[PDB]
Amino acid sequence: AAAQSVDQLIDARGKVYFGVATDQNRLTTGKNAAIIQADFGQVTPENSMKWDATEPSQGNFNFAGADYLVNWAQQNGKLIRGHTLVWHSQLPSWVVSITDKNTLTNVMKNHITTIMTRYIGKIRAWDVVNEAFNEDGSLRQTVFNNVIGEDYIPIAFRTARAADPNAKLYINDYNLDSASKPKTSAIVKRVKKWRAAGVPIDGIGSQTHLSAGQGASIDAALPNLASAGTPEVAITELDIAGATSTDYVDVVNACLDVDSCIGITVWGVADPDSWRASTTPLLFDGNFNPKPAYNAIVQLL
Repeated sequence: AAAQSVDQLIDARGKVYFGVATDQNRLTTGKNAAIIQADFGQVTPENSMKWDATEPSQGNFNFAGADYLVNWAQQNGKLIRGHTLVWHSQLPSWVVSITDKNTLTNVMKNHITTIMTRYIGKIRAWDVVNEAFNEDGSLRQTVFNNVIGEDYIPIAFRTARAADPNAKLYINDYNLDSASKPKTSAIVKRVKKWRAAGVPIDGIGSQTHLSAGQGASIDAALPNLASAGTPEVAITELDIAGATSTDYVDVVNACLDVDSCIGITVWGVADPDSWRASTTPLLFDGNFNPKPAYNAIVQLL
């Protein structure tokens, strides 16, 4: 663990948290738990709350992993972001094979309601719909869009609000890093339209999986996302190829400049455990020591 907590420092600047993705497999190995306890104030389950993990067979739920994380976070005073109710990836075959609208709508609502109810009042925010947009700004043609239609989004949010009215409901996506990107403009436009129609969308999550030198672009992209009018915006799965301090400080600054940005979550603790470990994109190295970017974020805060 680093002696200085990026979480406590960002809290002092008026933000809610600086967190990280994790799960039981990480918390029970290496120095992961000690680092999270000392330096971060929020956790997102990396995989334990996904559909394949929680409902592997229709109606036969599995909460072992998710329960471990929620209990661990509560005991350790860490906020929790529930990660992902409706998504086309890590989706069991039994769901994807359904072609009937009514059958899929009930399956989707039952999945959302069951998971949100089990942890009602303990989860700060949920990524209700994940990666619903194509790169051109059109809606991604997943089983949900194809079978239920465009209304699957409003239905998912309505159901989630009813399940736990205490949770902030987010739509999460990636490649929202440049203000000029077709996807960035589309999600801002669509979220304004959905909110105008009464859809309960509290936040826009920007994954922020960056390439080296891209951090400067989020200084302009984040204010644009905040213009959709949602109560909150957040950097949800930050990592940057090469991990330069310039890119990391720019992302932190973008959040400080935007009042509605409530916090940042980095996607993992140590480099070798990253989904793209080859790029060494995280704040702690393979020996669990803080990298120059960690210290640069501390000094900036």
